[PDB]
Amino acid sequence: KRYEKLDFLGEGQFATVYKARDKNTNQIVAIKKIKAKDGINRTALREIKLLQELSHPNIIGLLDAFGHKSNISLVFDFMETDLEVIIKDNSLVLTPSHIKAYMLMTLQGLEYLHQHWILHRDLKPNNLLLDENGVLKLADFGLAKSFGSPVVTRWYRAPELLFGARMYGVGVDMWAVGCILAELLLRVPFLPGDSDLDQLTRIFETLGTPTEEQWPDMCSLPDYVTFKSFPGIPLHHIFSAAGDDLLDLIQGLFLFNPCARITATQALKMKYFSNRPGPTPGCQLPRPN
Amino acid sequence: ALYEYQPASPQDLAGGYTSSLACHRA
Ligand SMILES: CC(C)c1cnn2c(NCc3ccccc3-n3cccn3)nc(O[C@H]3CCCNC3)nc12
Repeated sequence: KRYEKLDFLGEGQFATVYKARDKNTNQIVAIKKIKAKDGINRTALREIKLLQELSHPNIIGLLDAFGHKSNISLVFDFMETDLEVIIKDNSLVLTPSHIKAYMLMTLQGLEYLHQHWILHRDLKPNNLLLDENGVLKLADFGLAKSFGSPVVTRWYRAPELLFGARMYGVGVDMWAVGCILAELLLRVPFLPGDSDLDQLTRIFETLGTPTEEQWPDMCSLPDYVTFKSFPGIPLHHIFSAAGDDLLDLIQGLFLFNPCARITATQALKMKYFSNRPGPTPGCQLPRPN
Repeated sequence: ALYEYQPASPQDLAGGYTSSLACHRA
């Protein structure tokens, strides 16, 4: 109740966001005020319950939660921009070091998140927020859900999710991390579908229609519809500037088998990140201006 | 500065749930 409002930022499906100041310390924060008779919004409670149990530099930190009857505002750290604005700005050059740095921060945050058994399930450039010091953070945990006990925007949705996977693991984030990666390389949405059919159509026309060797039991997913055998453009033609190590990372993130699809840890262990050049420091990442 | 690292039914298998995730969690 000690936060003063400074600027309005936007409205969504769930809430409206305002830049705010903590009066006690003059700190800049983001207050997400949730816009019947079911009580407090389940999305706000989900974000609270998940972000209270997490603490990592690459995960958005819940700082406070206050409100009145059935209405609540959530106080997060203020993030200057997101990866969508970075990608869509034609005045910014995304060098391989910048792409590597974004990849590294996303994968480290995701590795901590998956180690604590939580799937983000809404990974996309606008959910990857950046601050004035270049630290990427996973945000918008309104869709995040713990995993381990026996979804996503269409463009970045994994094929298993697009094919109806009720139970899934880290791959549903990893695939999104792949798509973001591709969107970083092309400065354009890699697989901009229209329906759940067109998204899979683009996926299979670009990467090739998966077969049983590349993805066993793919036909057991509930919404599984079999497409045509598209050869798939070779990865070095789509990403003509990608090196062999980067192509290996892309191939790992875009494996149709989610079990074979590289987890965050083994993605971090790929030679692409340890190869030259090293990821650029966060303070030297491009700022959308 | 080079970075260096620092430390089920067929439906579930197709989705990425391998019955080892639950055992590791439990
Ligand atoms: C996720 C939390 C609630 C957070 C922390 N910071 N934060 C910003 N900061 C500003 C911002 C971030 C990304 C893209 C644009 C902007 N922005 C600056 C000025 C105007 N917009 N915006 C939005 O939510 C944003 C994004 C879209 C929904 N409303 C505002 N949410 C946040």
